[PDB]
Amino acid sequence: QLQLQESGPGLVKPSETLSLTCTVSGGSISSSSYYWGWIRQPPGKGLEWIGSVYYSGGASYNPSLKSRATISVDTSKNQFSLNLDSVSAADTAIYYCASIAAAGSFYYYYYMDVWGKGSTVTVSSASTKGPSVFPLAPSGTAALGCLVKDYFPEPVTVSWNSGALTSGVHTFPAVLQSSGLYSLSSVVTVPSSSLGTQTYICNVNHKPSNTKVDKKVEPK
Amino acid sequence: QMTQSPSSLSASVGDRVTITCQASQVISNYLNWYQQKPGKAPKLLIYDTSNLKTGVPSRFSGSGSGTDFTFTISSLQPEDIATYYCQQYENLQFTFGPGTKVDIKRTVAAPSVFIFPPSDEQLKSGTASVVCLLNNFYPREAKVQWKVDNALQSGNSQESVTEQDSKDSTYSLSSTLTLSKADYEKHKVYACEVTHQGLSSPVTKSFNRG
Repeated sequence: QLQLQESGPGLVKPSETLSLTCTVSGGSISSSSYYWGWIRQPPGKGLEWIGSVYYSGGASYNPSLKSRATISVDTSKNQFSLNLDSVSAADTAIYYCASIAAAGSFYYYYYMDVWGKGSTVTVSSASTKGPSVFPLAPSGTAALGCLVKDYFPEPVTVSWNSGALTSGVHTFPAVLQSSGLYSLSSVVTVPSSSLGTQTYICNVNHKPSNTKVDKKVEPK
Repeated sequence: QMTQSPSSLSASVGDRVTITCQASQVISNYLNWYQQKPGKAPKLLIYDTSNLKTGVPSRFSGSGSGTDFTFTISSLQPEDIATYYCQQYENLQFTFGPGTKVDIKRTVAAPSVFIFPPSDEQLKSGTASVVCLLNNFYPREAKVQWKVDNALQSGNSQESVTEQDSKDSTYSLSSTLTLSKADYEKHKVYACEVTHQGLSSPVTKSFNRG
């Protein structure tokens, strides 16, 4: 079915322009039955509409952002994009792709049919500090995990055994350390029967720093 | 200028729950509802005040008119832990309400407790992080006390709690004790003491360097 895919930086400096892109698949954007657009969610806040673009070249915007934002569309690429000028700390948010379905026939009847995944974007003067990842080893039922430490900003993904390991897995939300950097950890509950028999590898990613690591956790 | 009420609520599995929404103006166009799973993008469930998206479970329903609209889950499932949002299209703009958080109350459950040493790879950095894990318990509230050679710690530990589990409706808790390598090495016995409602007595996990 129709799907949206997020793309863009997780970090922009104050006063710069934030530029994000959606890729559309499972259908074409070249249709009068759809409008395409952007929504954001500052951490701890609700959703805010940014704007929308029509494949023929028209557009509409949230007045609070209209003076700063531009949304474009390209029907040969089957993509759409958002450019937000003069960014500040206020703009730290999770940005989402969305499609808008034109309901009925010839009326202003709309709903947001397909949503993106969310792209976390931080506005800051600081560098793209990547994480270091360390194993947490155990020594009935056992548990094991990975410690993800010292990074900024915080768009990170953690998975186990490349997605093979699901049940028993939990991750924790980012922790802000007094250092100004983030800490995060991930654990999995395993039987003592599999411990030391079955291997457990965490796969950790941080987009802005281009860091991709893999760590195997073994018992003592 | 939309608003929702309550800002949040808790209910048990199988309970019928209702949240409300007030439009910024009398609705002349569509009004819809979205579900935001913990950490995920919002997803449409209801459109034109009451129509379901294909694939949406029959337990979801919307209603109302004018400025006053509602959202109901006929029998709440643990998979329904989410924030629900009211949305309208008016004056050529899209507007969302604050959102209402819905989650699960359930009976007490005792935590499973584990303690982990820092890796050699971390000790090579000059720092040491000792980690205590509480897994699958209810209520969220828990007390963790770090001890090193029976010295109670403070001023050097962080804590973090998971989202409510989508199936079990339980929580897990991590606590990380941060020592310099020198502080880790000057001591022998490491321990994590846990106090929780589901326990008949506080419990302790521990390790020794060697």
